[PDB]
Amino acid sequence: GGRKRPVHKGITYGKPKTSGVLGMKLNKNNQAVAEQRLGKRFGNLRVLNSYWVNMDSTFKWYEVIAVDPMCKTIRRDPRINWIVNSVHKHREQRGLTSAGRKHRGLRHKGHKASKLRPSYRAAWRRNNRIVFLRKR
Amino acid sequence: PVELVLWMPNLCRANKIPYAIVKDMARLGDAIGRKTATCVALTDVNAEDEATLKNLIRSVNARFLSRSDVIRRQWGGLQLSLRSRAELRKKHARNAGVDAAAIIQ
Amino acid sequence: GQITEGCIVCNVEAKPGDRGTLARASGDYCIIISHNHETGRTRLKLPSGQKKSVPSTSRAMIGIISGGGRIEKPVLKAGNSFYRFRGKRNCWPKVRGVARNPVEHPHGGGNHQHIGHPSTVSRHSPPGQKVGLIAARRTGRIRGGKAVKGAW
Amino acid sequence: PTFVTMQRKKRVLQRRLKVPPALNQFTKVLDRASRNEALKLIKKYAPETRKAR
RNA sequence: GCGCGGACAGUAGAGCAGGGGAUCCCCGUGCUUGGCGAGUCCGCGCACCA
RNA sequence: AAUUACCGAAUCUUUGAACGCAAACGGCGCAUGGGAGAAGCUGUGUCAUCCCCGUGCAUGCCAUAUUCUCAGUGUCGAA
RNA sequence: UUACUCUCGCGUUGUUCGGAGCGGGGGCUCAAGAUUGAAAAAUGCAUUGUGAGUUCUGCGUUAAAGCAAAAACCUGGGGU
RNA sequence: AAGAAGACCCUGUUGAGUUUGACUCCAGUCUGGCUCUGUGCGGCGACAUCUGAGGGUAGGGUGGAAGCGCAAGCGCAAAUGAAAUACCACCACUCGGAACGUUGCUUCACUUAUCGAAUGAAGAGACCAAUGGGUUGCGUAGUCUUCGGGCUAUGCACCGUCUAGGUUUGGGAGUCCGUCCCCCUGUGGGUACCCAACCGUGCUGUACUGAACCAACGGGAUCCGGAGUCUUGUUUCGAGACACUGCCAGAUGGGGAGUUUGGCUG
RNA sequence: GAUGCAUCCAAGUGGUGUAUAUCGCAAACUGAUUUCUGCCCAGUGCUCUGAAUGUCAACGUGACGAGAUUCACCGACGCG
RNA sequence: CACGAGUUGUUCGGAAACUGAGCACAACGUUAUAUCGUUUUGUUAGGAAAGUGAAGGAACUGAAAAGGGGCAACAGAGAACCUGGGAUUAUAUUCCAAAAAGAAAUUGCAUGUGGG
RNA sequence: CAGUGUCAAGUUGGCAGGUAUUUGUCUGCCAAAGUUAAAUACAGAGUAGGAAGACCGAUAGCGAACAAGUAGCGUGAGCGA
RNA sequence: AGACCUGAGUGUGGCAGGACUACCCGCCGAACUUAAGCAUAUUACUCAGCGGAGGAAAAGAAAACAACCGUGAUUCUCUCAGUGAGCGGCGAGCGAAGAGGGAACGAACUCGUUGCCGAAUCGGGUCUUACAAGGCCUUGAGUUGUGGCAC
Ligand SMILES: [K+]
Ligand SMILES: [K+]
Ligand SMILES: [K+]
Ligand SMILES: [Mg+2]
Ligand SMILES: [Mg+2]
Ligand SMILES: [Mg+2]
Ligand SMILES: [Mg+2]
Ligand SMILES: [Mg+2]
Ligand SMILES: [Mg+2]
Ligand SMILES: [Mg+2]
Ligand SMILES: [Mg+2]
Ligand SMILES: [Mg+2]
Ligand SMILES: [Mg+2]
Ligand SMILES: [Mg+2]
Ligand SMILES: [Mg+2]
Ligand SMILES: [Mg+2]
Ligand SMILES: [Mg+2]
Ligand SMILES: [Mg+2]
Ligand SMILES: [Mg+2]
Ligand SMILES: [Mg+2]
Ligand SMILES: [Mg+2]
Ligand SMILES: [Mg+2]
Ligand SMILES: [Mg+2]
Ligand SMILES: [Mg+2]
Ligand SMILES: [Mg+2]
Ligand SMILES: [Mg+2]
Ligand SMILES: [Mg+2]
Ligand code: NA
Ligand code: NA
Ligand code: NA
Ligand code: NA
Ligand code: NA
Ligand code: NA
Repeated sequence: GGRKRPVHKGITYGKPKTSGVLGMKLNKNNQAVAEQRLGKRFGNLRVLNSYWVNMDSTFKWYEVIAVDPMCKTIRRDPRINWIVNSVHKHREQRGLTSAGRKHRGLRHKGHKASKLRPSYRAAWRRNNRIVFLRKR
Repeated sequence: PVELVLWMPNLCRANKIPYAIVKDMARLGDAIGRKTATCVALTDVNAEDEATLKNLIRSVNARFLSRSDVIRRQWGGLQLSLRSRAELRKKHARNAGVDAAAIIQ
Repeated sequence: GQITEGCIVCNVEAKPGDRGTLARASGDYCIIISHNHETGRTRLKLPSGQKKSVPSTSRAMIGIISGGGRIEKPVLKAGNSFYRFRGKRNCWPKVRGVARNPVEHPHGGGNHQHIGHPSTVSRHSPPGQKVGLIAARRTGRIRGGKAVKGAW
Repeated sequence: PTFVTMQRKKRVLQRRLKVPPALNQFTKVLDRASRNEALKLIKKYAPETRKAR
């Protein structure tokens, strides 16, 4: 379903533009949300990826793949031991998995993604900061 | 998941390879000395078992390969519980002759 | 289903295994109207005057609920109302809506105490607006037969 | 316990619904005697263990 | 602005204002343009960025 | 060297994520190692109750059991 | 126990009670106090009678109001 | 005089509280559709295809085909029209049927989704027997076959079975009848039944304060029954594929939000 | 009459009146007794009609078009 | 203000160790977010939350027992001590020393006497 | 990009080629797993060292040149010489 | 009997919660303000709020640009460019990209699939001076597929 805006009694304030309660949509997709819930709950694991398996009228089920970074089999495997390094801790919380990249717009390149690369904030930073050259 | 082998009888039928569906992947795993096995293919046997392999192929074909039209056609399920079947039985017994006077003869 | 028609019953199960949900207030009872041995349902007259059907497997107590006649004695005193509601809930005394200010009630305000709009309000009124006579079919002094209240 | 009830109810629901043929075919197993004979023949030709290899 | 119903029923009859004899009958009386398509007034229910 | 500087060895009270249970309580436990120990016993050892100290003991998750103990009108199957 | 036969009896300041057992005689028991003594004079300071207050306790009307609970402890019913 | 950048009054393209049938909206409510969502029977229709069966005034067309047709009629000629018919061929629009496929609604019978209750998920249903189930059978008749055996009807069988109590059909054997002791009497101890049939449905109690638990007992080598057995399985009951979940859509909506409510002016 | 009425909550197998059950609960108005409480349903509300014989949403259905689309039909509460 | 002192408990109050209006850890659910909700109407949680009386050959094994762990009263429940002192500068039902001024009550373990 | 509905194709293929559609040419590329150094940030961070200033000079410069997040205030969030 | 496969108990070995948070990554998300009023717009995809990591993060090896005589992962700088692009009560305002000069640059690799193999793999004990990228053993895990090789 769509996101309900969590305002008291469904009452908003300010300009009528922000007055919607039932029609706004979460800007993350549900796969990213499922990965984040898995990752938050079990902090000793590293979430790698997930995929769709089923859905109801009420529910969606996603199977999340996670890696134990302390297992010797993982640590001695050149194919997967990249995830042991601490820069990949809670990568799903930072939108770094495939679903997170999807809702970040990073499936696109070139002219369909110029305002969102390497991120929306990065492009806003380099498009909105005032540059003072030394000799100007 | 059943999707691992749901296609295998069809693939065997298409290539005309005799196949059997048997019970208990765990008994198959027992045969090959493992915990479970999804499927086993016999490629060749020694001469002492050629006759047994041929008889096996014949009975297996009788159950599966020769019955491809029925197997492809037959929907299953739609089975009532014992309580439901007994209730239908009792109902048909109670109303056994309610319309006997409606018949002209 | 084991109780003869015309018998007076109380503590009546609306559903079998309910353990009693109908005719429990002091002096109240139900009357068994009829049985339908085919459908296995019993029709009964509730204290409100409505007639309801329940499965014949529902249990009833034979008789009327004790304590009848209570509402016949005038309370006479605000203190007696105070003690009556002491053991129930915090719902008394009652302040009329027209005695309130317009900030906290639709009936509030005015230089006279008055409801400035009809007090019959729609069934579809949102909470905070649904005060007064809620979805009234009629108002005023009831003349002649009192119609059975509730839904159809 | 919840899992016991769930596996029983799963068998019930698999029986009550209309099973399409592709799945229904897996309830039509080989007979007992041929199953034992085939399993014995496969047991004759099992793979080598770790130590035999 | 879009759709409908109506200029009493219609495929020109009916109600009835004025008419002869004893309330009965009889004379009267009555939306446009085109070969069934395109306009005018009443209403209804609906559209509204110069 | 009560000098200074630096640093590899050590120490590091009550807490706090705080994690045996609690808490305006310097409180109360279970298991397990110790210590002290009156009266009786041959000053010595020994020691009930009481007392003191160490260690482990939250929840969840992963792996695992030289292959631990079980449960299921789940699926099989014995000989 | 012809106790209640045509005015029954007992008892409270007080609203009662009795063949579903009143009253009398004789007992059993509980609760408050008495009395005797041990403590205890070895201590304390420089005495044994009545009347008024006093709620420990005893006596087990408002109510559409009927006036907490548990630990702990006690006794029995069964069984050893 | 002090106390306070007049609270009255006006101005400002400053507010806030409140109201409403101001402008612009939002929750809430309601309503439709899709979804959740399965089975089987029927009903009304729609689609495809065969095919009826007729037929502004009257004697619908539209074309080849003016001649053959067994017969022998329709004209290019009689009758009209807002249109003139032949022998082969030629149908307006309605009405009518299957017999198959699909299916849009819808009645009913279901039950596994789901919903509502209850319960410490504490005793469901059957055995009383199918329009039931099965290679973890046996026949028959068709119809297929990969030759091994299937499928569809059809039957026989196996799954598969026991009961309080009520009513009546057969069996003797101990002693109501009486018996077996002790004191004419009194008292104490027991049996006075078993099987089979139809009914019934799991049934030892009934029509102003008791006690009841950790069986005895009887068989087999500690089990067994006493305390029936079974499970295409749902804890039970009530609904039930709608009324419950999500999305989409319309109406309503001062309950609430935001904002506005000109100017000139003795 | 409980799968309820009123109603809290951003949300859930969530929450209150409800440990309840019409002699109950929830929402208004009037303001002890006494004696009374007249006429008006046009308006605005509220309510029902088991015609909703007009009006709409999107969902469907058909037709035209190469297609985007265009048209037609169906379309519920409600309004009338 | 400076210096130096002063608060003594088996029984007093609390806690060990009760329940109340209530709270909310766990569990589960929800939420983009747990820093949210449910959590006593006998009572958590789709919910497998009990870890040991016994025995039987000194600590190892295990029946039956339904509904997890806590907290919340210094005026409710509960709770074995009380007089005398010539005993302080200041504490005292807390201190007093064998004639404990002394008189008690009450726990937990052990030792004897005796039992029927 | 998100929710929901609906949901492909298979290199005779997809995606892109900044005016919607139906055609048929051309060009580039091959989504829906994953890892990766440097050049960039440090707009109220820290650790260990360094270098400076046309800056301020005790009412300035950090609130704080000093036993300063101190003394003091507030039920508290906080305030703060 | 037993099996596997679904789920529990306990032992053993380990990990997560907290802090920091300038910069960085994901969400969430205003209003004052500007428009001389104000609702779209603006402020702003900002503040406040909830999460997460590092020494940087993120990005990154073309389903990229272009339309050329063609370029060739990412990031960053000047410039393109306050733009005869575009968005906008077309008002107030807003607003990039390719090419070009440059910084950096040893920049490239892995899986899955396909097809050839098929336990050659992992963990655990234990030897080698050795919780060896080694030997031996091992049903423990793994055939519901780990590991090798190839364009
Ligand atoms: K100076
Ligand atoms: K201004
Ligand atoms: K360049
Ligand atoms: Mg007032
Ligand atoms: Mg108001
Ligand atoms: Mg008013
Ligand atoms: Mg008044
Ligand atoms: Mg008034
Ligand atoms: Mg804690
Ligand atoms: Mg002034
Ligand atoms: Mg204002
Ligand atoms: Mg104000
Ligand atoms: Mg307003
Ligand atoms: Mg003016
Ligand atoms: Mg008055
Ligand atoms: Mg002083
Ligand atoms: Mg409580
Ligand atoms: Mg307490
Ligand atoms: Mg005390
Ligand atoms: Mg990475
Ligand atoms: Mg100074
Ligand atoms: Mg200063
Ligand atoms: Mg603003
Ligand atoms: Mg500002
Ligand atoms: Mg303004
Ligand atoms: Mg922020
Ligand atoms: Mg990086
Ligand atoms: Na109002
Ligand atoms: Na049921
Ligand atoms: Na409103
Ligand atoms: Na989407
Ligand atoms: Na942390
Ligand atoms: Na760090």
